[PDB]
Amino acid sequence: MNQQKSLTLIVALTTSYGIGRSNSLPWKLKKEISYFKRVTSFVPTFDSFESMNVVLMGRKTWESIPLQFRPLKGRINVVITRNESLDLGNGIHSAKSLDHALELLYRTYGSESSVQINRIFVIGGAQLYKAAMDHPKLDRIMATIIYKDIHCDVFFPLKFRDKEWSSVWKKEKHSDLESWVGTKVPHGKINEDGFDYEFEMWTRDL
Ligand SMILES: NC(=O)c1ccc[n+]([C@@H]2O[C@H](COP(=O)([O-])OP(=O)(O)OC[C@H]3O[C@@H](n4cnc5c(N)ncnc54)[C@H](OP(=O)(O)O)[C@@H]3O)[C@@H](O)[C@H]2O)c1
Ligand SMILES: CN(Cc1cnc2nc(N)nc(N)c2n1)c1ccc(C(=O)N[C@@H](CCC(=O)O)C(=O)O)cc1
Repeated sequence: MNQQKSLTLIVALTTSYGIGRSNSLPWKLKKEISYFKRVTSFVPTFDSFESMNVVLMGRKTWESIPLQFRPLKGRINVVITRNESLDLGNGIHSAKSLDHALELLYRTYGSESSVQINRIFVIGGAQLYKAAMDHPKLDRIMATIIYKDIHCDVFFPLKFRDKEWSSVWKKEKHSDLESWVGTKVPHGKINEDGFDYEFEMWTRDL
C-alpha cells in the first residue's frame, strides 16, 4: 500500500564519503553522468511498453540539475519538499516525504494508469540520502567510488563500506552488477579528467 517495491540509492562519493561542495558536484564526469542516465532509465524491453522507473530527489538537487536537462527525461520525477506551495512542473510530482512520495505514486500509477513503475531510485541529496538510509525498504546501493580526496562539505550519512557495517552491507560481484542494470559495465577503474573511479553494487538483507 505504502511500500511494495524495494528502494535503490545511486550515489558517487569519494573514499572519504564526500558527495558535494558549494551545492554542486566537486567534479565533472561525462561517463559518470551517462552511467547515471543508463542505470535510472533502463527498463526491460518487453516491459518498455508500459513502464518507467522513478527518480526521487530533494529540492536542492532538483535546483542543481541543468535546467536544460530537467525533468530527467524518460523517468517518473518526484521532488521531496516540505515548503511546497507552488512546485513547478507539468506532471512532475512533489511529496512531503519519501513515504508520502511512495503513497502518491502508488495512488497515481495504479491499474487504472497506462503507466506503471518498474524501479524506484533515490538520487540525492545528503538530506534525502539520510531519510532513505533509515527507510526499511532500502536494500541496494548503486555507488561510484572516486579515488581522489577532493574537498567536499557534504558527506554521505553511513559508512556503508567500513568494517563496522560489513555484516550488513555486502559488495556484490560485478557480473551481478551488470545483471541488474541490464548491460555490460566497465570493470576496474576508469580515469577521466584526472579522476580514477569505480562502479560497485552493495546489497543488504531486510
Ligand atoms: N554525489 C552525489 O551523487 C549527489 C547526488 C545529489 C546531490 N548531491 C549534492 O548534495 C548537496 C545538496 O545536498 P542537500 O542535503 O542540501 O540536498 P537535497 O536533499 O537535494 O535538498 C534538501 C532539501 O530537500 C528537501 N528534503 C530533503 N529530504 C526531505 C525530507 N525527508 N522531508 C522534507 N524535505 C526534505 C528540503 O526541501 P524544502 O526546503 O523544499 O522543504 C531540504 O532543504 C550538493 O553538494 C549536491 O551537489 C550529490
Ligand atoms: C547534480 N546531479 C546529481 C547527481 C549527479 N551525478 C550522480 N551520479 C551518480 N552516480 N548518482 C547520483 N545520484 C548522481 N546525482 C545531477 C546533475 C545532472 C544530471 C543530468 O543532467 N543527467 C542527465 C544526463 C545528461 C548527459 O548524459 O550528459 C540525465 O538525463 O540523466 C543528473 C543529476
